[PDB]
Amino acid sequence: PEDMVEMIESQTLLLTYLTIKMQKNLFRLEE
Amino acid sequence: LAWQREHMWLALQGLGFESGAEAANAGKTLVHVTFGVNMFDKPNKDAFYVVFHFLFGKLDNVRCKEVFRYCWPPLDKKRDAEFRKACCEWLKKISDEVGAGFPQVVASIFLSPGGPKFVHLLYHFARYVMLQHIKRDADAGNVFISEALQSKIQDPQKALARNKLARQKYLKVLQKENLVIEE
Amino acid sequence: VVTCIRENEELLKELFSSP
Amino acid sequence: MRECISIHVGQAGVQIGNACWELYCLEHGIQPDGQMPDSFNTFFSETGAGKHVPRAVFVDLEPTVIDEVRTGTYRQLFHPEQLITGKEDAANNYARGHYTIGKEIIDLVLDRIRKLADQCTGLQGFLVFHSFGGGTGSGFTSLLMERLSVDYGKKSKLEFSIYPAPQVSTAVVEPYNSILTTHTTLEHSDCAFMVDNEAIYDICRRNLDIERPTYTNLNRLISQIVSSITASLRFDGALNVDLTEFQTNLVPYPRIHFPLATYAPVISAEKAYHEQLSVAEITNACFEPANQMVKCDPRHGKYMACCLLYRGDVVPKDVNAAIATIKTKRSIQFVDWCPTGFKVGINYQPPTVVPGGDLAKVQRAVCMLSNTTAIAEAWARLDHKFDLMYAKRAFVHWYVGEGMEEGEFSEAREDMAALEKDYEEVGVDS
Amino acid sequence: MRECISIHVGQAGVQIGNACWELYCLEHGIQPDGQMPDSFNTFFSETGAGKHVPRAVFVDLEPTVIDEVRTGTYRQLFHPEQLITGKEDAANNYARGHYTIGKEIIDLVLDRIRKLADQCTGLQGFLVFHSFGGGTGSGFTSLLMERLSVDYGKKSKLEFSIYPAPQVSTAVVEPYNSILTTHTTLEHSDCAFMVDNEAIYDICRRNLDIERPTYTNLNRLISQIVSSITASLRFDGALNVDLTEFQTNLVPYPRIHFPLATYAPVISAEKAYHEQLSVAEITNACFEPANQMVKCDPRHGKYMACCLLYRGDVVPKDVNAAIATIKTKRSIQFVDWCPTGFKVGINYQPPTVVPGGDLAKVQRAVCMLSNTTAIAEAWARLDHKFDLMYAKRAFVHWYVGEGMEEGEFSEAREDMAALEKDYEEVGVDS
Amino acid sequence: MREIVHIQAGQCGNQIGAKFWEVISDEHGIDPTGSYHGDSDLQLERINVYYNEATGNKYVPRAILVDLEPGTMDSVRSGPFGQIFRPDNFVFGQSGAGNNWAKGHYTEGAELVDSVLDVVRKESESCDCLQGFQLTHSLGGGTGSGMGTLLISKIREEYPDRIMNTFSVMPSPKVSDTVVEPYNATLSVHQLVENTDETYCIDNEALYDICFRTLKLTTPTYGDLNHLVSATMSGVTTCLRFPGQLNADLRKLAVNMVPFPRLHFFMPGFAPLTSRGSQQYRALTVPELTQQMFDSKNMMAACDPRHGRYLTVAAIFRGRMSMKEVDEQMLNVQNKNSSYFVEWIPNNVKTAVCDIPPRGLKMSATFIGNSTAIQELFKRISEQFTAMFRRKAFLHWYTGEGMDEMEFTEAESNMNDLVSEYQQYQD
Ligand SMILES: Nc1nc2c(ncn2[C@@H]2O[C@H](COP(=O)(O)CP(=O)(O)OP(=O)(O)O)[C@@H](O)[C@H]2O)c(=O)[nH]1
Ligand SMILES: Nc1nc2c(ncn2[C@@H]2O[C@H](COP(=O)(O)OP(=O)(O)OP(=O)(O)O)[C@@H](O)[C@H]2O)c(=O)[nH]1
Ligand SMILES: Nc1nc2c(ncn2[C@@H]2O[C@H](COP(=O)(O)OP(=O)(O)OP(=O)(O)O)[C@@H](O)[C@H]2O)c(=O)[nH]1
Ligand SMILES: [Mg+2]
Ligand SMILES: [Mg+2]
Repeated sequence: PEDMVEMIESQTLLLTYLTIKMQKNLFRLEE
Repeated sequence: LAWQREHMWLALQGLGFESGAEAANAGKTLVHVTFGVNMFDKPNKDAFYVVFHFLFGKLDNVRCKEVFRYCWPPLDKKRDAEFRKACCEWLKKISDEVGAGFPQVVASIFLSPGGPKFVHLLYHFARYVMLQHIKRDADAGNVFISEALQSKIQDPQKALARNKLARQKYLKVLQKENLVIEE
Repeated sequence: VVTCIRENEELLKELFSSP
Repeated sequence: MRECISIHVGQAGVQIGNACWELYCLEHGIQPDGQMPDSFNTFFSETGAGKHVPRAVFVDLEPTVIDEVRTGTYRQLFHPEQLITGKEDAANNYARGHYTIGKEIIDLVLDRIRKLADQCTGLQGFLVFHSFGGGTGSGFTSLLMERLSVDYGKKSKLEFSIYPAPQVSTAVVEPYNSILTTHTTLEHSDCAFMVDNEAIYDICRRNLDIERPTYTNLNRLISQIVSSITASLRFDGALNVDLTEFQTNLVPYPRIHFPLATYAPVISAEKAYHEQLSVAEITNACFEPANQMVKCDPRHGKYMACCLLYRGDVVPKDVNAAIATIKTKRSIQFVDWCPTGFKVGINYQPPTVVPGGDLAKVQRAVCMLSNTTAIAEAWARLDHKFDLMYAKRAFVHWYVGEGMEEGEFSEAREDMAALEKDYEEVGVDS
Repeated sequence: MRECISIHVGQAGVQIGNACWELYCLEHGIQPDGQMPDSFNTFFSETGAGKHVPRAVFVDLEPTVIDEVRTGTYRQLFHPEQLITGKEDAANNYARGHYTIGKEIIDLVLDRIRKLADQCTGLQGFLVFHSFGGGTGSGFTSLLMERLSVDYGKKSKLEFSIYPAPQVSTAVVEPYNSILTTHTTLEHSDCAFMVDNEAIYDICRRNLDIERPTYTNLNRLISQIVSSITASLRFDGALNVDLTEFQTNLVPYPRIHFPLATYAPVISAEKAYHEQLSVAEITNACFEPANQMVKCDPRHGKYMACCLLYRGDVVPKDVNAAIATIKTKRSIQFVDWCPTGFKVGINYQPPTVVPGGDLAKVQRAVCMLSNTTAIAEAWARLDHKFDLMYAKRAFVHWYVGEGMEEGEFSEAREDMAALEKDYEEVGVDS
Repeated sequence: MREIVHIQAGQCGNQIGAKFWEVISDEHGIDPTGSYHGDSDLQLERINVYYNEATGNKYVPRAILVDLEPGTMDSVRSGPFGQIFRPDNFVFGQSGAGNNWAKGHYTEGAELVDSVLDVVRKESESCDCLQGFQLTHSLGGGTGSGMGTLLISKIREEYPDRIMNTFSVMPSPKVSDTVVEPYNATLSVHQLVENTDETYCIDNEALYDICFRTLKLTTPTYGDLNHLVSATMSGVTTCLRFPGQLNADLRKLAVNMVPFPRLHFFMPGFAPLTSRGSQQYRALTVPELTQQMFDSKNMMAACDPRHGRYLTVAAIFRGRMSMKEVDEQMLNVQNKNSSYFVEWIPNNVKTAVCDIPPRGLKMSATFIGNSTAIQELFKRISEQFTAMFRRKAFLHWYTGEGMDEMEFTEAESNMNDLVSEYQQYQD
C-alpha cells in the first residue's frame, strides 16, 4: 500500500537530512 | 499508522531533540512531562509546548523570537492565548502554502494536543521543517534533491532505488567522516 | 524493502548517538 | 477560655453549619436574635449588653447560600462581616477554587479569622466543615488550610468533611477533586472526620424510619456528632476529654488521623418507648457495621484506638462493664500493639433535641470515634474511579486550563497510594 | 419599502396588466378612482391626499390598447404619464420593435421608469409582462430589458411571458420572434415564467367548466399567479418568501431559470361545495400533469426544485405531511443532486375574488413554481417549426429589410440549441 | 452578579426568544409593562440576572434583538410582553439575507454586525459581573445561521473567558422547508465547533413528535414548539435565579458535561409533559419525572440515544424533593441501562436541585445529554451536503457573494472530523 512507499520516502528523507548535516560540518572540519 | 508516531520521533531526533535542554528552556521539570514516542496519544499540553517551540525554533530564528516574544514560556493563561494564536496562524499559513500536502490546521487541535489528529499534524509539520532545511543546507548544486523529494512517486521499485542510492551515500559519507577525524 | 528499512533506521539511531 | 473557631467553607459546610449553629443556640438558651434570657463561651462572644455572636466564619465563593442565611431566621445572630461571599463559584474545579477564583477572597477571610482569634484567650483549635467532592470545598479549603497552618502553626485543626459515596454521587468530576485535596489533609490537618452521605441515608431509613430524607436531616445528624465532641469543653461531667488529650489518645502515628464517627442511639420517637436504651445497648450499637457514618466494614480491618463520649445519665461502673463485654467479642478485633484501646469521657448534660427533628428525647448518648484500618477500603474505591477517568485524561483540560499542572495529578495519586500502603502496614502485627 | 415596478409591454402585456391591476386595486380596498375609504405600499404610491398611483408603466407601440385604459373605468388610476405609447405598431416584427421603432421610444419609457425607481426606497425588482409572439412584446421588450440590465445592474428582473402554443398559433412569423427573444431571456432575465394559452384554455374548460372562454379569463388566472407570488411581500404570514429567497431556492445554475407555474384549486362556484379542498388535495393538484399552465408532460422530466406558496388557512404540519406524501410518490421523480427540494411559504391572507369572475371563493390556495427539465420539450417543438421556415428563407426578407441579418437568426438558433443541450445535461444523474 | 445577556437573530430565533421572555417574565413576576407584581420576595432577589432596572421600578430585559428584515422587529414589538424591550436594542437591516449564508456572513451581516457589537458592548459593560451570552438562532437560513456565526466569532474575540450558550435549531431531513439548507447548516456547524462553549441542538421534527405523541395536540403550531424550547431555556438557569439544595450555574454544567473541548453538543429534554385528558391519571413524583426524562421519545433532538452512549447527562430538578430519592433514582437509571453509558466515566449523571417549581406545577425536571448518537444528526447533513456539492448546485449564489469553494471543502472536512471524534469515543 501507500504506507510502505511513504516509509521509504521518509527514510530517504532522513538519510538525505543527516548526510547533508554531517557534510556541512566535515567540510568545515577539514579546512 | 504506527510509523507516523515512529518516524516523527526519529525525525524529532533528526532535528536534534534533546529532552533535557528543550525542557530546560521552559523552566519546568522533566519528571512531570514525559517525552519520546508515546507522548501525544492522550491530551499532553506540556509536551505540546516543548515540541512546538523546538520545531518553530529549528526552522526560523529571528521571526520565531519575535512572534513568540510575549508568549514563551506560556506558563500562565493570559499569555497562553498568545502562544495559541501565534502558532495557529503560522501553521495555517504553512498549510496554505503547501495545500493538499498538509492537514488543514484547526485551532481546536490545540485545545487538546493528543489523539491521531494531533499526531498527523505533528508528522506533517516535522516533514515540512526537514524539507525546508533540505532546501537550505543541501548544496546549490543539489537543491533539486529537495524537489526530487517533493515529487510524490507512486511506484515501489523507484522508491527502493532511491533509498538504495541514499543509503550507499550514507555509508560512504560516514566512512569519510572517520577518515577525516582520524587521519 | 524491509531489510533496507531496518539497516537504515538502525544506522540512523546509532549514528545519532555518536558524540 | 477554651474557645474554638469554626470555618464553614462551600455550600455543604455552610448548610452543615446552619444545622450546627441552630443546635448550639438551642443548647445554650440563646435566641436567634442573639439575646439570652459560663459555658456558651466556647462558641459565642458576649457583645456588650446581651448579644452572643458566634465564633464562626461562613465562606463561599458564591452568593446564594450565604444569602439564605442573611435573609433567614438567624440574620440577627451572625455579624455581617463573618459571612464572606464571593462572586462566581469554583464551578466544581479544584484549580478555580485554589488558584484563580480562590486567591481573591483569601486575605479577606484571613483578616476576619485573625480578628476572631484576637478575641479568644484560650483558643483550642479550628473546626473546618467542608466537602471533598466540591470545587470550593476542596480547593479553597486546601488554600485556607495551608495558610492557617503557616500563620498559627501548633493549633489543632480538625476537619469534618463529606467524603464521596461509592455508588451515589452527584457530580462527574468528583473523583478528581477528592484526590487533590488529600495532598492537604495529610499535612495540614490534625484529625479528619470523613462522613459519607449514603451511610447517613441508610442510617435514616433503617433507624428513624424516614423514607425520603433530605440534606437537612443529614446535617442535623452531623451537627449532633459535633456537639457531642465539644460538650467536654461546654459542660461539666465525671470524665472530661479535651481536644489535645483526645488527639493524644486517638492518633498513634502522625500520618494516621482519619477516624470514623458514629452516634447512638438514633431511633424514632416511636420505637423509643419500647427500647430500654441502657449504656450497654448503645455502647454496642456503636460497634455495629450498620450504624456507621461512612460506608465501610469494621470487620474488614483491625481497630487501633477508640474514644467513647458518653453524654447524659451515665455512671462509670456500667461503662466498665460494657467495655469489658466488647473486649470479649471476637468479631471486634484489635491490633496487638494497643493492649488498652479505649478512652472514656463521661458528661452530665444529656443531648438536646431540636424542634422538628426526627430523633427522640433520650437520656444517654454515645459518640464513638474509632481509628480503624478498614477506612483504607474507602480510599481504595475512589482511587480506582480516578484511574478510569485519568486514563483518558478526561476533563483535565478544565484543570490545566486554570493554572494547574498534570504533575499535580500524578503527585496526588502517588500520595494517596502511599497513604493506603502506610495504613495496610500499620495494621499488620508482629 | 419593498416596492416592485411592473412594466407592461405590448398588447398581451397591457391586457394582463388590466387584469392584474383590477385585482390589486380590489385587494387593498383602493377604489377605481384611486381612493381608499401599509401593504399597498408595494404596488401603489400614496400621492397627496389619499390618492394612490400604481407603480406600473404601461407601454405599447400602438395606442388603442392604452387608449382603452385611458378611457376605461381606471382612467383615474394611472396618472397619464405612465401610459406611454407610439404611433405605429411593429406588425409582428422583431426587427421593428427592437431596432426600427423601439429606438424612438426606448428613451421615453426609460425616463419614466427612472422617475418611478427614484420614488421608491426599497426597490425589489421589475416584473416585465409581455408576449413572445408579437413585435412589441418581443422586440421592444428585448431592447427594454437590455437597457434596464445596463442601467440598474443587480436588480432582479422577473418576466412573465406568453409563449406560443404547440397547436394553436394565431401568428405565422411567431416562431421567428419567439426564437430571437430567447437571446435576451437567457442573459438579461432572472426568472422566466412562460405560459401557454392552450393550457389555460384546457384548464378553463375542464376545471372551471367554461365552455368557450375568452382572454379575460386567461388574464384573470395569470393575475392570480402574480398576486400569489407577491403576497409574501404585501401581507404577513407564517413563513415568508421574498423575491431573492425565491430565486435562490429555485435556480440551480445561472442558465436554468425557466420554472413552470401552476395554481390550485381553480374550481367552479358550483363544484366547490362537494369538494373539501384541504391542503393535501390542492398540493396533489399542483403536481398533476393536466393542471400546468404550459403544455408539457412533467412525467417526462425530473424536478430540480419547487416552491410552494400556500395562502390562507394553512398550518405548517399538514403542509409537511402533504409534502412527505409527494415525496413517497414514484411518478414525481426528482433529480438526485437535490435531495431537499421543496421551498415552503405560508401567507395568512386568503385569495380574493373579483366580481364577475370565474373562480370561486376558497379558503386555501397554492401557487407552485417548479424547475423541471420537462420544459425543454416546449422549446423543442417550437424550434422545429423554426427549422422548417428557415429551411425556405420565408418571411426573412421582412426582417432583412429593416436592419436584421440572417446571421442573427443563425445565432439565435445556436443559442437555443445550446440551451436545450444544457437542460438535457443538467437532467442526467451521476 | 452572574448576569446573562441574551441575543436573538432571525425569525426563528426572534420568536423563540419572545416566548422565552414571556415565560421568564411570568417566573419573576414581571407584568407586560415591566412592573413587578409578584407575591414572594425571592422573585426580586436575582431579577437582575436578566432584567436591568430602569427608573421608577420598571425592569427591562437585557436582550439584543437582531435581524435583517424589519418585519420581525415589528412583529416582536407588537406581540404581548413586547413593550418590555428597550427600543435601542432592535438592530435590523433593510433587505433580508435570502437564505444565503454568504450574504449573512460576508456582505450585509458584515456591515450590520458593528451596530450589534456596539449594543452588546453597552449592555455588557452595564452589567456588574457578566457570566456569559445566550444566542438563540436557527442554522438553516442566512440571517440566523451566518449572522449569528459572525456575531459569535466577534464576541469570543472580545470576551474570551465567558460562557457561550447557543439554542440553535438544526435542520431535519423529513421536515425541510428550504432547498439550500445543507449548505448553511454545514457552514455554520463548522464555526460552532470552535467558537462556542455548549450548543443545545434542537430540531423542529423532534418538537413536532413531542407535540403529536406526548401532548396529543391535534394541530400544533410554532407557538407550542417555542413554548417547549423556552421551558428548557429557563430550566437551565433556574439555579442562577433561585436557591436550592444543590446549586449549579452554567460553568458547572460546562465543566461536568464536557470531557473534551470539541464535545459540547447536547440534546435537551423536559418533564413532565402530559396531555390534558391524561393528567388526572398521573402521579407527579420523582420516579415518574426521571422515567419520562430518560425516555428516547421525549428528546428535543431527532437522534435516538439508543444508538450511542451517554458520555454525560445532567438533570436539573425543581421543587421540594428528597435527595435520597433523586440519588437512588439516578443510580437506578445508570444500573438498569449500563450499556447506554460509557465505562471510563463512573457516575455519568450530574444532578442539581432548585427550590422553586415552574409556574403552575409542583415539581419539574430538565435534562441535558452529551451523547455520541448526536453524530447521526451531523451525518445526515453531511450526506445531503455532499449530494449537492458534488454537482455544485446553487453554488453560484454563495460564490457571487464573495465566498470560495475551498471554504465549502474546509467546512465539510471539519464536520467529518467532529463526527469521527464522537464515533471514536463511542467505541
Ligand atoms: N421551532 C421553530 N422553528 C421555526 C420557527 N420559525 C421558523 N422556524 C424554522 O427555522 C427555519 C428557518 O429559520 P429562519 O426563518 O430564522 C431563517 P433566517 O430568517 O434566520 O435567515 P433569512 O430569513 O433567510 O434572512 C425554518 O425551518 C423554519 O420553519 C419557530 O418559530 N420555531
Ligand atoms: N451531607 C451534606 N452533603 C452536601 C450538602 N450540600 C452539598 N453536599 C454534597 O457535597 C458535594 C457537593 O459539594 P458542594 O457544596 O456542592 O461544593 P462547593 O463547596 O459549593 O464548591 P462549588 O462547586 O464551587 O460550589 C455533593 O456530595 C453534594 O451532594 C449538605 O448540605 N449536606
Ligand atoms: N394569455 C393571453 N395571450 C394574449 C393576450 N393578448 C394577446 N395575446 C397573445 O399574445 C400573442 C400575441 O402577442 P401580442 O401582444 O398580440 O403582440 P404585441 O405585443 O402587440 O406586438 P405587435 O405585434 O407589434 O403589436 C398571441 O398569442 C396573442 O393571442 C391576453 O390577453 N392573454
Ligand atoms: Mg400591438
Ligand atoms: Mg427571515
